[PDB]
Amino acid sequence: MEMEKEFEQIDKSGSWAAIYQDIRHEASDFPSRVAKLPKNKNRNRYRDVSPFDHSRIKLHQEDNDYINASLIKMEEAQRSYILTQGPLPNTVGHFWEMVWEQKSRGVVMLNRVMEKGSLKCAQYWPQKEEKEMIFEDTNLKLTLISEDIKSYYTVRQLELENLTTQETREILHFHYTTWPDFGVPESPASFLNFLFKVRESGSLSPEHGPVVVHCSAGIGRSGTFCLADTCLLLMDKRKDPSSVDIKKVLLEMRKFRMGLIQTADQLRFSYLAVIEGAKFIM
Ligand SMILES: CS(=O)(=O)N1C[C@H](O)[C@H]2C[C@@H]1CC[C@H]2O
Repeated sequence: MEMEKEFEQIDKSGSWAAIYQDIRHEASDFPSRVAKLPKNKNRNRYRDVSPFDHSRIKLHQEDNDYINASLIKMEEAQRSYILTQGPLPNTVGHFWEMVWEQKSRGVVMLNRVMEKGSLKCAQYWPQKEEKEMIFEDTNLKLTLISEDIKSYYTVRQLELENLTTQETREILHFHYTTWPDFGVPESPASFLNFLFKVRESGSLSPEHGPVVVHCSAGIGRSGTFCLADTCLLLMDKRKDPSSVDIKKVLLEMRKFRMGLIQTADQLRFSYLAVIEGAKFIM
């Protein structure tokens, strides 16, 4: 079926939970043996969210190459994404090592450091220009260059230096700051505006490594971001845009990381975002 009228048909019939459970039943199951090794317990935030072995990102290190991060490669859309958990106190150096090694331009953050009165990720970037951060375990230096605070999101320019080689690179930090503590946003308008700002920066384009996108677990809000982006690109590329099937795209993405889209409300919100976004594109 088309999207916008499939949407009204699920609303009128109140069957979002049943649609979402079908997706959960059909989703891929692949091994995640490296994630579950005892030496990696303090590298995982949640025991039930792990990268698959076949798609995990490897650190360029011989001691321990493990990080909780996955490469989502979308062949028809010609887009790739790295989805990862919010960094932990003992993985902030690994996080920036990955950004460096994978040649990423942008980092997309969809959570606040504290939500619901608890810490959802480490404070992994510097908050003042004159107070830079040094990660001794991976030999990187990170400096805040500039910060632009807007009503729904903040953009930061950061400088990452590889202290071994003295090479430097400019990284863009895109921080969506207004996702509610509970539920999903009422309108997709600010989320779509944010997606378009990430696109306009070059951070999603083939001349750079994959964008790094995270929330707390790296599957819910993060899944919504890449699902909406890929569906909109396919609608632009194809002769028949109504042939794009958001459930089939989501199942394709779940071949590369488990659990993408965590609730039926996030699934409904993803439909809403693609529907509204397809009208603005033209
Ligand atoms: C009722 S439903 O399955 O169609 N679905 C929508 C409804 O508004 C409730 C409960 C469920 C999931 C999200 C929430 O908004």
